[PDB]
Amino acid sequence: YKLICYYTSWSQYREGDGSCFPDAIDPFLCTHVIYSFANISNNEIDTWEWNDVTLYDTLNTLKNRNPNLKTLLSVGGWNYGSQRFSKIASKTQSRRTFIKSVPPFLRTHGFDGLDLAWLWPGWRDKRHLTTLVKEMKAEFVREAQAGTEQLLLSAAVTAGKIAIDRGYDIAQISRHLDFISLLTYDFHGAWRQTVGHHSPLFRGNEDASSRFSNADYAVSYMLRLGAPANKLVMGIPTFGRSYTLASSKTDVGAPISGPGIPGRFTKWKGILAYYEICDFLHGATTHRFRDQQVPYATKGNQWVAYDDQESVKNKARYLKNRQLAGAMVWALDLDDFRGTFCGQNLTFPLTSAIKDVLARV
Ligand SMILES: *[C@@H]1O[C@H](CO)[C@@H](O[C@@H]2O[C@H](CO)[C@@H](O)[C@H](O)[C@H]2NC(C)=O)[C@H](O)[C@H]1NC(C)=O
Repeated sequence: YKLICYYTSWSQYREGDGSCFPDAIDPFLCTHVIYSFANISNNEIDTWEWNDVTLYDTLNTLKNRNPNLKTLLSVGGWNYGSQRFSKIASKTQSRRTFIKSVPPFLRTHGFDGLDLAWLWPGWRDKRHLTTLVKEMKAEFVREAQAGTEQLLLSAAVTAGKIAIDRGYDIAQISRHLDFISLLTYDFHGAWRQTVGHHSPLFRGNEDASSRFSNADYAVSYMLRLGAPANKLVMGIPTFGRSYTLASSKTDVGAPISGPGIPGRFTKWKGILAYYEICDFLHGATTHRFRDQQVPYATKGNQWVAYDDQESVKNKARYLKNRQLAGAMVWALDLDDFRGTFCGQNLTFPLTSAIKDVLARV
């Protein structure tokens, strides 16, 4: 099994226990840790926050404890516009400078591969990733003739029908990537005004349109597109999405006035870290959609759509049955990495649950 576990750079600024450095990360836990994004400046990869060079050394030493543990840097992200990305891989001047620019960098810092997080390319881009990604690997195969372990190249891909079709030539980009992470917690989110679960496993026999919106379809689709089994990694949320209810209506179908308040540690509108959610559950009403096989919680005006131990194992089982390459956990820093908020003295409750399913077979 492969268990790619992202780590986000900025989680360091969370106050108190919220704060998480390459420190709290178990070296034996996942197989691949990906430092969440980098930046680009003067068409040459570059760091993002100020002390990255150090965090790049905190994280990469975990490998001294687990010689098999592989690390990766991701380029792109939410806070990195498509425009800047789309402007780099169409002007072959800018594309080839950026390429040549990263093997050295990744080497210098001990990263074993690069992970492209071009957050959703447009229909005018499908042609451009294709060759950006393509020859990135021509470079990587070339650098490897220097007598060293070939750098790895992977991509984070959206999981929405429309989103995939629009800007991804999966069939061809699958034969140059080492693995693909399916953002399979990409289905409901923020707000055309109904309460919904962002990462459903199955359909929910209840509504018809938006079958497209679930992990099973996303997965069958990708395989049908031509993406090999042994190269698909199914994304699993370690966080939840919050919603301020607009009405005493709580069952799914209920109105939404807005985004959910922040957690005291996470401080984002509409997002909650699993550890924050564990405290939220105290005094709550827990629910679970039987077919999508995922839970949600409500307290006061707040409505939370999230994943707990079993919902995540269930996914883990699904992943194993179709014979995928492995699982992906969005943010190690959104799990209970301190393992002090969620009752059981277990640390990284969620990411372990997956591991367990992926391990006892
Ligand atoms: C990412 O790299 C860019 C490269 O210029 C850094 O620069 C800013 O972005 C605009 C767009 O070109 C520039 O015109 C401004 O001069 C810059 N603004 C700032 C805040 O200095 C950018 O800072 C890098 N990103 C991070 C956060 O690491």
